[PDB]
Amino acid sequence: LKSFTVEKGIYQTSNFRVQPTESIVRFPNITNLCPFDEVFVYAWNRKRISNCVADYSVLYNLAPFFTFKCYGVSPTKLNDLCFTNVYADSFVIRGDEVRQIAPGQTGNIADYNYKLPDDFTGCVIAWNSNKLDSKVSGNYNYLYRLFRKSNLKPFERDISTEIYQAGNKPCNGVAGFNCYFPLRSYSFRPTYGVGHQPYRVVVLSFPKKSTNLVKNKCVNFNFNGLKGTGVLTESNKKFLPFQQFGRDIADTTDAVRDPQTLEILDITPCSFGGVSVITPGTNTSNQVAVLYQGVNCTEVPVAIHADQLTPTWRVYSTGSNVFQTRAGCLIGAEYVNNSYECDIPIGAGICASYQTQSQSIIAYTMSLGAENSVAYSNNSIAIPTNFTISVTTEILPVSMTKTSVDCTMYICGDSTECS
Amino acid sequence: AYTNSFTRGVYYPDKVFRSSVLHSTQDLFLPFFSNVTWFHVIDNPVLPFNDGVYFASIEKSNIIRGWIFGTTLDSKTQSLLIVNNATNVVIKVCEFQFCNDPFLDNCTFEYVSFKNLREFVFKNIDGYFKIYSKHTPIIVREPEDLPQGFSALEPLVDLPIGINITRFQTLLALHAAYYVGYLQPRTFLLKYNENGTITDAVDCALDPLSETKCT
Amino acid sequence: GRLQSLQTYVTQQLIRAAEIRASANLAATKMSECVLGQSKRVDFCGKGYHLMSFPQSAPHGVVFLHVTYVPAQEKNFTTAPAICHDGKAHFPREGVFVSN
Amino acid sequence: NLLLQYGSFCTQLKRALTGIAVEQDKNTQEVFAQVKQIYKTPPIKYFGGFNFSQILPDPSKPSKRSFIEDLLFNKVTKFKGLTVLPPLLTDEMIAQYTSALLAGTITSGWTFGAGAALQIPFAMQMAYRFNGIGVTQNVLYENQKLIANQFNSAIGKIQDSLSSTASALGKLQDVVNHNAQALNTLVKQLSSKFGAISSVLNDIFSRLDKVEAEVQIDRLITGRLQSLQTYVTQQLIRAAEIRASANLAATKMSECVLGQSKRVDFCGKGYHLMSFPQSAPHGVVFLHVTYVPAQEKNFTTAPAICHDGKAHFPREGVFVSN
Amino acid sequence: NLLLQYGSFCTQLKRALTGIAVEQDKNTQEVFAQVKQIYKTPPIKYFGG
Ligand SMILES: *[C@@H]1O[C@H](CO)[C@@H](O[C@@H]2O[C@H](CO)[C@@H](O[C@@H]3O[C@H](CO)[C@@H](O)[C@H](O)[C@@H]3O)[C@H](O)[C@H]2NC(C)=O)[C@H](O)[C@H]1NC(C)=O
Ligand SMILES: *[C@@H]1O[C@H](CO)[C@@H](O[C@@H]2O[C@H](CO)[C@@H](O)[C@H](O)[C@H]2NC(C)=O)[C@H](O)[C@H]1NC(C)=O
Ligand SMILES: *[C@@H]1O[C@H](CO)[C@@H](O[C@@H]2O[C@H](CO)[C@@H](O)[C@H](O)[C@H]2NC(C)=O)[C@H](O)[C@H]1NC(C)=O
Ligand SMILES: *[C@@H]1O[C@H](CO)[C@@H](O[C@@H]2O[C@H](CO)[C@@H](O)[C@H](O)[C@H]2NC(C)=O)[C@H](O)[C@H]1NC(C)=O
Ligand SMILES: *[C@@H]1O[C@H](CO)[C@@H](O[C@@H]2O[C@H](CO)[C@@H](O)[C@H](O)[C@H]2NC(C)=O)[C@H](O)[C@H]1NC(C)=O
Ligand SMILES: *[C@@H]1O[C@H](CO)[C@@H](O)[C@H](O)[C@H]1NC(C)=O
Ligand SMILES: *[C@@H]1O[C@H](CO)[C@@H](O)[C@H](O)[C@H]1NC(C)=O
Ligand SMILES: *[C@@H]1O[C@H](CO)[C@@H](O)[C@H](O)[C@H]1NC(C)=O
Ligand SMILES: *[C@@H]1O[C@H](CO)[C@@H](O)[C@H](O)[C@H]1NC(C)=O
Ligand SMILES: *[C@@H]1O[C@H](CO)[C@@H](O)[C@H](O)[C@H]1NC(C)=O
Ligand SMILES: *[C@@H]1O[C@H](CO)[C@@H](O)[C@H](O)[C@H]1NC(C)=O
Repeated sequence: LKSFTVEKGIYQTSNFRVQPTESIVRFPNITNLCPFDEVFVYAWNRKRISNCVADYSVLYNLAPFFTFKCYGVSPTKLNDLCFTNVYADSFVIRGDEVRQIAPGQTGNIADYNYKLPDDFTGCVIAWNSNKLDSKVSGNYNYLYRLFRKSNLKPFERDISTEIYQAGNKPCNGVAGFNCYFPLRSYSFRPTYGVGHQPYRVVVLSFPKKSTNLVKNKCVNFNFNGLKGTGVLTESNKKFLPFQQFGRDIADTTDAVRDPQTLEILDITPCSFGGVSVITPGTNTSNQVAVLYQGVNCTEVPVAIHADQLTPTWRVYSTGSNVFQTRAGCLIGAEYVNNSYECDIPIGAGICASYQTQSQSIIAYTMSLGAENSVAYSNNSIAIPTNFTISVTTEILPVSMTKTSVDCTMYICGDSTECS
Repeated sequence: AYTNSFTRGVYYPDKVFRSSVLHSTQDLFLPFFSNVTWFHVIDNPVLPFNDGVYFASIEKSNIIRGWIFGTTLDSKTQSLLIVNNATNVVIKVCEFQFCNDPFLDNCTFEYVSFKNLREFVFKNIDGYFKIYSKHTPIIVREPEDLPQGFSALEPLVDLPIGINITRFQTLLALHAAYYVGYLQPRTFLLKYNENGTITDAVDCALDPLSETKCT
Repeated sequence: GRLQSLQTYVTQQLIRAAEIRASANLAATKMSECVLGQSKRVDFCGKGYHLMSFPQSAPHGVVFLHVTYVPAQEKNFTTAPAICHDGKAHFPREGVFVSN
Repeated sequence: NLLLQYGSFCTQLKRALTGIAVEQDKNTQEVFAQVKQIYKTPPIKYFGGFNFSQILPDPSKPSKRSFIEDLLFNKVTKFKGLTVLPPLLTDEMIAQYTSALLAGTITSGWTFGAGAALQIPFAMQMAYRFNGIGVTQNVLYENQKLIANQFNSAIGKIQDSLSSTASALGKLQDVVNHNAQALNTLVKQLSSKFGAISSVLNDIFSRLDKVEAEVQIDRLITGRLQSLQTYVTQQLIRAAEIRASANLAATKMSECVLGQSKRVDFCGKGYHLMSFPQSAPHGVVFLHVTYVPAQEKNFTTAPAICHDGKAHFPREGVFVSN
Repeated sequence: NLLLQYGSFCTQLKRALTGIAVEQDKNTQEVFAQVKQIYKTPPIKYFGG
């Protein structure tokens, strides 16, 4: 009311607005675990890992894989990241060339085999694989390049074995000094040090889980991106097998289908209602009753102020005098069987007053009037023998206050630009 | 040749359950009482796709087996191919053609699923390919052409292919009649019963009585 | 925003002016029919049989003092619609045939 | 928080709708609560041969509603932030008011409205109704059975008319239809976009940055506030019209149920005799009992008569010859 | 096409103006059509002088 003194009557203050505290997230369990197990020199083993959600947490958490460098994106966001294609290149790289695998860094493989850009978006996972890629008297299954005519550019498909000519003598298919082959062997052995040990390098060149269900409680829910807040109640609406959501006349979400189990859930968005305040005047007393409109009395202590709620009081909501009217739930007034004239109306023939049964707020059914019966007979009449003169008072409005509005001054204070 | 489509070609526009209501929508629908093109099998000429294609097949021997789609169909770009091989349904996007004359005895996508009347609707919105279907048994003969009645069409296959389609051609089996209609943007007032089935529909641009009904 | 806030006020003043004009027309009808004459309309000007009225001014209004006649002290009597006398049915010209 | 920038638009609509809701109960009180004492009829239902079984309350029903009131209640046939408040006076209380008014009218006539109730036989009361419209009271007592039979037939025709034609209660159907249509349009204005990108706030706040997502939400807020203002203005105009109709209904009740009307065509065509109130869903139904002359006859007339050089004028009536 | 996104405001104003236009004819009918038969005068226009 924006005033310190409240007169006698009923006043509406706020709404009930039962609030949730729990979140349900539900999705189908087809996570589509990408075939990283099938992956983890010149003709690449580039596998277009696509049409699936990649889980790098397996490679991050299991024991053998060690290096987890990532470029373009953070290494911890990978499980949250989606791809059009995951270009995985499982390689066998010597460690001195593993140190050269970086965005913008040169080196032997990074200069002569293939190149990576300075803005490279990808991740590199490596681990020593001596028992799988090291042989006695050298491993010659992998051949590398220590010579090239000119330095490379990223993602340039270059597979060739032609002789590089450095001397004045034309080689033309015959090798020798300054007639160099591109292919030379690092000749991996189990006795090499860590800088010469081969690593199983995979250059990964470049999802929400589902929670358990809570029923018959007003919670926040998410069903396949359909977000809402309500009571997930079991229903029996016959959905069509392609139909997943049900709608009302007003095009609101009335029923849903869980993606895991084919059950039809009706949704009721908590409960709401006006919290009217029934009081006498503050000139008389400060005792207050509270009426919740359209709310059953068995659910207000469930949605008490301890629960998240727009009312946050307990002085006139802690049970005690609780009455259930067709208007709603009245707390703080006692129902009295005696019927009086209507003092403070409520609804559906219920009124409230401040009476000494010392003084307290009482509720009652309104009284229409005094019961009467006319002694009607077919040969009897009743004739007055006296009279009285009554002067009554009738009050009528005629005309209100005349006003006038300066629109220019009201909109613009003293601004010529606003004019 | 041409014949009358009657009130055929009504499909579910969305996966929304509605109970005993009249809902107005504006989508690519086949207009009521439109000239639907008639074809009989003794040919299969290449036909335009436009905004959408309504297909109807009346047969018992299952001669009609599939369709081929594409902008040029010259094995240079992607071209759809849906074939029922009497055990499964195969969908491919391959360049090459199965036979030089199309009959039944690098691909970026592959998917494996007069007593008979099968109704289909193929449409392509933002590259996504939607197929609606309705398979029913009928008793009546090939005169009266399409049966005068009502039947809703339910969705089967959605595709993320993103392939432009302007031409298409049916594929038969060699060792039956069909009807081709075109979808246009129309406003329909669909009637939903208690179980969510589309029981009846009203075309808002046909006659002033249905215009008043939609109003 | 300020133009819409002004328009809402002017619309509500128009509605209130229509209501006030209806009340003023009712007050003018009451004054013309009860101050300038006598009203036979039941409960139009005071409960009971209306005798007269007096007008008084008031801040933004008018106050009518309705003087009316109310019968007070009742008595039972035995009545009859007509009376036989020499084979003739006598009916009262005005009033009620009663008996004590 | 963005709606908090707008001010008192969000509360003055509440104030206007609260005023309308109080005015509805004021209208119902002014129409029906015009009698101070709840009268009731004696158990003997011989009112001079007049049959009142269709409008008097029947104890067989749970509520104290008559047959005609049951027919009127049978002939007459929201969630998103909207509440429908119940009326203060329930239909049982309205039926008790109509029963008290009708019982007082039958047992007394004018006197329960003019003061204390005065019992009088119903034949004498209807004879006084005849004497109020320029017909001498002997015409009733010489035709009482015929008048009672005509009244019983005219009462019995109303049940057939209300059972056959349900379109008589067009205004009481239109009140419910207008309220339902206004509420349906107010709810269905939520799904409109109002020039924004989406009608769902979560899509705007998840797919767009805040510094113009606030502008899109401002567009949606302005559109929904405009829809609410339009609904409140239409409710105000409709409430004014309903208040005018309720004032007219209270005027007809006071001047025809509680008394007898001399105003031409105010209460039924013809010469008015009396009236009956009946409750109805969001309304009142008056049964006007009126006197209509039927069988004309030609006569030769004259203004005055000479007799020994004296002009004689009639005190009451005209001169006829044959 | 931009105006189609706003909603049912046009239908609201059409319904309100249709109600007003019906109410004007109802007012004219209620004021003037209070007689059942069209009475016509006698040809001799003498009514008491
Ligand atoms: C005043 O009118 C009422 C109604 O017309 C008379 O009451 C009796 O009402 C019933 C129906 O409510 C009439 O039908 C009868 O119904 C019973 C039960 O269904 C059935 O067993 C009978 O065969 C008959 O169909 C009944 O005829 C009617 N009684 C009479 C005598 O007409 C009431 O009697 C009337 N009072 C006066 C004083 O006229
Ligand atoms: C997800 O996986 C589970 C496998 O457990 C499936 O859910 C149910 O699991 C219980 C466990 O015994 C089975 O008895 C049920 O038959 C399973 N199905 C249903 C419908 O309850 C479930 O099918 C899988 N898929 C989805 C989309 O949830
Ligand atoms: C408010 O809640 C009470 C809960 O007791 C409802 O009363 C009935 O209570 C019995 C238990 O004694 C239940 O078996 C009934 O199902 C309840 N009735 C109903 C209709 O649910 C009371 O009816 C509720 N009031 C409402 C919903 O207005
Ligand atoms: C009718 O009522 C009047 C009003 O009471 C009686 O007149 C006297 O009125 C004065 C003041 O109004 C009272 O103080 C007296 O007590 C009244 N007299 C008596 C005897 O009570 C009047 O007497 C009544 N009876 C008639 C007129 O027969
Ligand atoms: C006329 O006589 C009747 C006789 O019944 C009176 O009615 C009774 O009045 C007394 C006093 O109030 C009540 O206690 C009785 O209950 C009434 N009888 C019935 C059947 O209700 C009536 O009051 C008398 N009227 C006058 C003016 O004397
Ligand atoms: C009201 O009446 C009921 C029924 O007789 C009774 O149970 C209850 O105690 C009464 N309450 C009061 C306050 O008299
Ligand atoms: C008059 O009333 C009495 C009861 O007071 C009743 O017995 C009698 O039958 C009535 N007269 C007639 C003619 O019905
Ligand atoms: C449909 O075909 C018939 C017969 O060929 C023709 O008369 C009619 O004009 C055609 N209608 C349209 C709309 O093409
Ligand atoms: C066949 O390969 C070429 C070259 O990669 C490609 O452009 C074309 O789209 C491929 N065809 C299909 C049907 O994918
Ligand atoms: C039909 O095609 C599917 C998928 O290619 C295949 O599994 C099936 O064996 C085929 N059936 C016949 C009869 O060829
Ligand atoms: C009627 O009476 C008057 C006065 O008695 C007389 O002069 C006159 O002749 C009479 N006859 C007619 C036809 O007026």
